[PDB]
Amino acid sequence: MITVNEKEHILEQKYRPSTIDECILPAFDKETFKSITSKGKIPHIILHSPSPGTGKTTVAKALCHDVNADMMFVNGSDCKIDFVRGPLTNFASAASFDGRQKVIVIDEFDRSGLAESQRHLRSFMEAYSSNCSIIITANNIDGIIKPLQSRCRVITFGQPTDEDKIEMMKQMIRRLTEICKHEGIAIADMKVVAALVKKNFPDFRKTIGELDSYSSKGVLDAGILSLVTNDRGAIDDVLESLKNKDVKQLRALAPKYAADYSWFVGKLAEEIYSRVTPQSIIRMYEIVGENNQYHGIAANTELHLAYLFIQLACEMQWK
Amino acid sequence: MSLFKDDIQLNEHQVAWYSKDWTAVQSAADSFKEKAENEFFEIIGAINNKTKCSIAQKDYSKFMVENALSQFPECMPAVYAMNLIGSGLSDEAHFNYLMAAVPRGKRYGKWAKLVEDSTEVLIIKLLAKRYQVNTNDAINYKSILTKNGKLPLVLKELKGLVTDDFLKEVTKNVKEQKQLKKLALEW
Amino acid sequence: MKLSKDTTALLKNFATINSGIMLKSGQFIMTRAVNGTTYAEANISDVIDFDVAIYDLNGFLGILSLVNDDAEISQSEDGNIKIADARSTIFWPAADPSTVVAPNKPIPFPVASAVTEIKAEDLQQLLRVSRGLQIDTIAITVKEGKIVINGFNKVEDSALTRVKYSLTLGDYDGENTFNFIINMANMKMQPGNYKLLLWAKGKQGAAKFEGEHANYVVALEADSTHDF
Amino acid sequence: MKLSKDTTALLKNFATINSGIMLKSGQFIMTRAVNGTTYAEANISDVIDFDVAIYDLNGFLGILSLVNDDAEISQSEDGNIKIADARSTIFWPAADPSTVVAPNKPIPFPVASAVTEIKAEDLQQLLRVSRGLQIDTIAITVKEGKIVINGFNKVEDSALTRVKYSLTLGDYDGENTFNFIINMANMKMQPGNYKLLLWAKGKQGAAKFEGEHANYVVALEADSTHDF
Amino acid sequence: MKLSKDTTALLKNFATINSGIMLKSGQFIMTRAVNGTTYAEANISDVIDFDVAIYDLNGFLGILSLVNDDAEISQSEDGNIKIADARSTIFWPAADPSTVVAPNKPIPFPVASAVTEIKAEDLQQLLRVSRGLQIDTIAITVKEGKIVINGFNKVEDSALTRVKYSLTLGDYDGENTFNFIINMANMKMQPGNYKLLLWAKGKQGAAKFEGEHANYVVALEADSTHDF
DNA sequence: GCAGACACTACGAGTACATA
DNA sequence: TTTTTATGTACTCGTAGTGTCTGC
Ligand SMILES: [Mg+2]
Repeated sequence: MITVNEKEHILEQKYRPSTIDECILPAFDKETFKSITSKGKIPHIILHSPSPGTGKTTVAKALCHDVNADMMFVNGSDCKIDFVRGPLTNFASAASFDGRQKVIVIDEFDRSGLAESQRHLRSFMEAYSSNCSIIITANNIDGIIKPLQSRCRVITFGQPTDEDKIEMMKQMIRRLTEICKHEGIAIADMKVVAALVKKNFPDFRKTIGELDSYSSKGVLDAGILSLVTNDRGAIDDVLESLKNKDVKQLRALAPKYAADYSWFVGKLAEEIYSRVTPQSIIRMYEIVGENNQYHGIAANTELHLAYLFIQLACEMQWK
Repeated sequence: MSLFKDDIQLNEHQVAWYSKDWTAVQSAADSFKEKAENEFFEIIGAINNKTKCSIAQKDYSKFMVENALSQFPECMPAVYAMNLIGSGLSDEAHFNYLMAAVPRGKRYGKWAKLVEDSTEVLIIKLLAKRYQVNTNDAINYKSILTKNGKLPLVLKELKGLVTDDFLKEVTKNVKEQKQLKKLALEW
Repeated sequence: MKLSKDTTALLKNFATINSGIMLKSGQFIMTRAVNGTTYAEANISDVIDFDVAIYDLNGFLGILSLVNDDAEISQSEDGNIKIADARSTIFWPAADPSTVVAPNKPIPFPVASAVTEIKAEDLQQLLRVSRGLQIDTIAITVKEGKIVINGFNKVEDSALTRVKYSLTLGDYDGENTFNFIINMANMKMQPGNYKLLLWAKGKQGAAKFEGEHANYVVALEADSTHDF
Repeated sequence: MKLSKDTTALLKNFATINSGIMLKSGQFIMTRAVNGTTYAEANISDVIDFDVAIYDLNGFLGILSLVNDDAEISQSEDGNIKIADARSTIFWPAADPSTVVAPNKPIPFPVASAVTEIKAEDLQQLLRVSRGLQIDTIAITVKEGKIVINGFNKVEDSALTRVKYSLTLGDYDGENTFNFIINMANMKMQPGNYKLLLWAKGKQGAAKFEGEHANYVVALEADSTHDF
Repeated sequence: MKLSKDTTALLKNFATINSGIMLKSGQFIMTRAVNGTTYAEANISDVIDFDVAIYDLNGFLGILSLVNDDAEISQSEDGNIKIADARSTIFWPAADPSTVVAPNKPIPFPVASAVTEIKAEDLQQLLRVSRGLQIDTIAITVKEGKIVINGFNKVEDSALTRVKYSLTLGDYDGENTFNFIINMANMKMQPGNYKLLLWAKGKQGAAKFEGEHANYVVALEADSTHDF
């Protein structure tokens, strides 16, 4: 009951749901999409979520497939003002003899430069609402002008409730098992798939991409589990050194982050901010800013970073 | 008008689009715009009220936030703390520090500076442009001319410097249409 | 349905009134402006054998000129328009009926309040002088004995009292006066000899021009005095 | 080495394929698009007597248009291209041969799978219909035993199923079925009569337009189908 | 004053050299660039009856464009200026003479060190070639007994060694070898036949293009060598 | 033929970013 | 409730201006 595009070869594009029942939507979202398909007519919808891979384009194409709509797929960045005046009006004004509903799927239409192009679309809907319906998939909802959100039914993806999170994680684990049994990949440890789903949630496309990346040899053993669950590049070693006041560990690690100073500092501040007392928050931000301001003045950047580690480990009081 | 007394009562948008009147379509589509949402004043106020907020999807400007908060001395020790060391911090961390540090207060008002004029800023800008002196020396020149009494003669001399695109330098609001007549004939 | 060159020219003129047209079976093509400020009608040599609404008339006529004049126009099995040439078949889309503003019935013109005539040379001269002098509005009035047509400029003359052009059509015999004002962005005449009928009942009016090929009805502005 | 009007028109056409051309000595010029979606050669009358690579062919042809048709083109002592006129001498820069994406050898087209012929009038009207009906895709296929070019608009019809144009090329006596899709943005042929050879093998495919002077190999679209 | 078409075009050209211009009483008008790298003068047929300084010659000519040519321009009772033409009477401010930068003295060009002529078609070819080849400097020099303009691209050729254009102006018949480098941004002349007079002495020098309408005196670049 | 249609270019509005 | 830095740079889009080619 899985949908396979034999033409595609990217794993995250090969197994793309062709219907709403196949998706991993939350209970409320799946119920409302099923209701929309059962009603037979798609209203103006805006499927939006800052997290990529939640299912917006999949849901748009699946709706236009379920209701047998006369879908016209548009790259949103190509929906400039001439596109609204040109192909879009030609599409909406043409006659649908088959009775198929005309639906215009404007995928990834959150570009700001297309502000004017959206106004016309908002005017466009006021003149061709009966002829055609508009589905706008977007990531940054602030990029779609407010009148378009007022006219359209906005549906936010990628913020499921805790029960919905559990259910969709279970569904995604099941779907990844089906994908593995369909791709000729033997699953040695069943916890590896759960780890893949949990780490990359709610990005399902990244989940399938990581499944393809880690299934190089066709076996997902405890080594794959160690690779997935253990995130290289994190500051867990530095964080545990700071909490332990580990002088030797901080001294050894200081040259490891010497080259990538700015990003490491930003990540370090972002991570520590949530794990310290408010007064410790003020103090830590003060030290981080003061050290980062003298980044281009101090001679030894490695010793500079060691100084940063010393100060952070010293003046901090974990909650 | 409308020779046909039945019609179907098309709205503005249907008439504009169905007629392919792209001037009327542009006019009807311009009727949305809605330049609004005052993103800035709901950060500073939030900082003044320690209310939970997130700016990950928003646009944060450290200069405007610091200048706005500097109007209130109670928060300024924090601002100065970010005035020296916050240059390297990210916008997110800058906002986070200002959130954690700035004490709560019922503080509101208007920015402390010269309260515009559009009759005095233009004189200062014009004197600075004509005499090739800075804004401070332009203020000095205007203060001297007002006391001396030669200001109207100078304005009659350099009223020609006022032009179409010069007024936009003075201000961004749509009031320069009056300014063209303000010095239309100083005499 | 082979459309002659004269019919294509007439439809090209109609495309200046309305972008699209709902041409129905028979020898009658009507079209109207979407605001109803103007209307046309015409009887053509060719006979239309199928009902179809065209979203883009100018483009369709361009495609028609892009093939031979013998090209056979019909309706394809999918509902669109099929233009068959020696080897090339062109499939022009058929519009949704709701997206073209066309009149359901020809407007039944009542007994005309006045009847005059206008010559092709005078019509061309009027258009030429309007283009030259930026005359965006014309009007008809009765002086002491005759009927005259003049031009105004609503851009600069809000009262419509300064005359930039004038012309006399003929001698009018009667007892009622009128000053009928026509916006010049309505003169889609396709210049020729036109019998000019005018009707008005109250705070409303219409000016029909009957030609050898097509008739054009033009609405009059609200600020017109009927004096009937 | 003068460049005649025909050679200059040919090189102007080549400049729409590749921004610059590595033209070598002889009477033969070939070019390939930077992305390799359209290759072209031509056996031209004006003999070229020096290897030179032009990084900006359109600018070079514009400079040639500035001076008369009698301008003598040669290789300057510096190394550039010296266009000599009655009173003016222009030194167009010569590019490094490796900065101009050009073929190393003229690609040898295989034995054609299906051979047909498109006349100058048919190609011209196909291009004009493409401008009119806004079709950006064609598909050369078999219909009722005849090879037809179907013009689809890919923007509104992604699946290439609503035929907007259909031009019959000639009889097809073979027993294979194919649908070779060609982007109309890849049809950079100058007007003329073209013998249309089409070759396909699995995922490989091309369409050669053999002209009287210039031959244009065009890459088929990824969703082409055949059974060769 | 009345400003004919020719004088209006001349003033539009002068507006590129300087933003404004003091029109002094008489039939002679002149202007210079703000920095003083170029100067222009003309003997126009129209007669100016009052001194006036325009801070925005572009705006003044834009106002004059939409109004009829025969419009009368005079000074207002309150010190501004007024342009009156039948239906229109538009007032334009007159700035202080000391506000706008003008030479305040017609520069007397000394006896030329070398006199040649450049034809209108030759000058136009030089300008279009300069656009096409990205030529930004020219150098009027003596080559093999003729006087030639060599166009170099100073950006890619700091020392002006790689010649990109070469236009022969005519036989020299002198005894002094020079190389007068003129920036192409200083050449603001309108198309026409020009007598080119190059004067030099020590480290000072200039090049005067004397046309049938206006004379443009441009300044040579820094590294212009000569022996006058 | 030449008005009309198409292509190239410059400018303004808007956005985003870095820096002080 | 609560006004909006200055400078420099890069990109995109929409439109108006200009130049050139041309088809019933
Ligand atoms: Mg998407």
